[PDB]
Amino acid sequence: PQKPWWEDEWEVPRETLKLVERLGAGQFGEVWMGYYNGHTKVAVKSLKQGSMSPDAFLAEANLMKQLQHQRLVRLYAVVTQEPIYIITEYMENGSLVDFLKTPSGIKLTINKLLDMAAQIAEGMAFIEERNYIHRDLRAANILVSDTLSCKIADFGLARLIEDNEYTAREGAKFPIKWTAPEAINYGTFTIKSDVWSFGILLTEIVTHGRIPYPGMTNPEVIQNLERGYRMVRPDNCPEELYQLMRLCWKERPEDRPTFDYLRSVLEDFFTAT
Ligand SMILES: COc1ccc(N(C(=O)Oc2c(C)cccc2C)c2ccnc(Nc3cc(OC)c(OCCCN4CCN(C)CC4)c(OC)c3)n2)c(OC)c1
Repeated sequence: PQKPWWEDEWEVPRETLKLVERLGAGQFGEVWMGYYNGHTKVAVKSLKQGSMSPDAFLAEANLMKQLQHQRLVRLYAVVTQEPIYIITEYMENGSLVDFLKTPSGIKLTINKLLDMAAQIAEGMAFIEERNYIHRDLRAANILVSDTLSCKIADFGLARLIEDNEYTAREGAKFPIKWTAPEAINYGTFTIKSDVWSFGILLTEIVTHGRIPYPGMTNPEVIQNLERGYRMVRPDNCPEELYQLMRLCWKERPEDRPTFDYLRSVLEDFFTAT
């Protein structure tokens, strides 16, 4: 189990926090931009009581206590006496999917998009090496800093893997366009499932946040994939990159490359441009 709150180094008195601006509001709670001890800017997630189990809520906080890296949004603190809060490192420019649509994002050069792509792969390489999987890898869950660097966020579905794979529930449902076939079909996820999602994420980067598989419904996406087709070349997408995306979408999970490999290639692509 976890150390008791009176011993957990992560526990902080609720008095230390002040919620300032609401970033998101959902069925299970809200997320706010706030301040820790006045001067430190942070993000605070609050649990809407009754919406879900506190155990269920704090589970991702506990995983984040275990998974730490410069490229992953860092757990800052936790308040475990109701109401419950999960506090994290703050990212000024929000989600990558949103940032890419702003005046600043629209002007990003392909070189910078490749840089960011490599930054993301760098973080996944760490997750990969530590025997974890994300399962929710998408531009929506990549946050951007004030210095235009990227970090992986939302470890809600993230899981420590005991021996290569994790099996989800038969009732658990996932985003069709972002999830690997084997995961949608048998609920089985592996780091290779994340590699597939990364491919999809790449299309999000080069299209400045467009929804993958343009003009296609989910039934259509699934049917086309089974025929051997893959997403159509996005407008204005370097061919080298399109081909890297294809590696991420190979039929056999084992045939897809590692995240470290993806990182190296993207870094070469970046240094070139
Ligand atoms: C669902 O919203 C989300 C809200 C917050 C977070 N989140 C986080 O880590 O949440 C979290 C915590 C704290 C603990 C456990 C698990 C999770 C997910 C988080 C953590 C650190 N920085 C930021 N900055 C941010 C600044 C910003 O702005 C400064 C912004 O934009 C908000 C406004 C965007 N909207 C876009 C559409 N329209 C223009 C209205 C504004 C952002 O939006 C993405 C984000 N967000 C999400 O991370 C996935 C999604």
